Amino acid sequence: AIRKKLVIVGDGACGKTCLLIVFSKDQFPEVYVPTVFENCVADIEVDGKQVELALWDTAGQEDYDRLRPLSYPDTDVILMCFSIDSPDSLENIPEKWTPEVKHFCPNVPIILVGNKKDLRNDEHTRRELAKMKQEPVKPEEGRDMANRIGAFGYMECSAKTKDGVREVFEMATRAALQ
Ligand SMILES: Nc1nc2c(ncn2[C@@H]2O[C@H](COP(=O)(O)OP(=O)(O)NP(=O)(O)O)[C@@H](O)[C@H]2O)c(=O)[nH]1
Ligand SMILES: [Mg+2]
Repeated sequence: AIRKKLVIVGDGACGKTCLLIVFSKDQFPEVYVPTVFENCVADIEVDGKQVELALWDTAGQEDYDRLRPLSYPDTDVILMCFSIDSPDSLENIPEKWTPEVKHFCPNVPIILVGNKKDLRNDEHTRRELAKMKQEPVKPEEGRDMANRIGAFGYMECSAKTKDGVREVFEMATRAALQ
């Protein structure tokens, strides 16, 4: 089987760890871990080809800025995440994550991922965002950002409902196979 390394990055609490676990274990996590720490290699088939996907979780907090580059060597595809309930995490795509990622992984394909799609129409989410004069990220905002950073594609998903999750990792696999 083809062996590809995947690294997921994005702001603290935007759903990275839950996405890896929903995809690799088909279950939304109960217990809390900052990063998936036990082995995390998932299988996927794309156009007849069997692909082995090593999932490298990272921490989004600035506390971990010193150590996160230790995960970047030999990366084949990057999942760059924001949360649809957080326009701030989108604005950190060009201001924080693309600079860091493209510095250590200069030509590694990027899939831009908007997590927590199930909160786009969530009442508490919109009330929280409205009090800051904000609304959830619209799909055209994610597309525009993806074009702007040169991502191979833009995908939306919800780890909670699993909607879009498999597609995210299929798209990432296609990018890495290039
Ligand atoms: N509604 C909703 N909540 C989600 C979804 N994915 C994750 N969450 C929730 O969002 C919170 C953060 O998720 P988590 O995966 O820990 O985020 P992270 O990006 O890995 N955080 P960190 O960088 O600190 O490790 C948790 O409370 C989790 O249950 C989703 O698709 N929908
Ligand atoms: Mg995490």
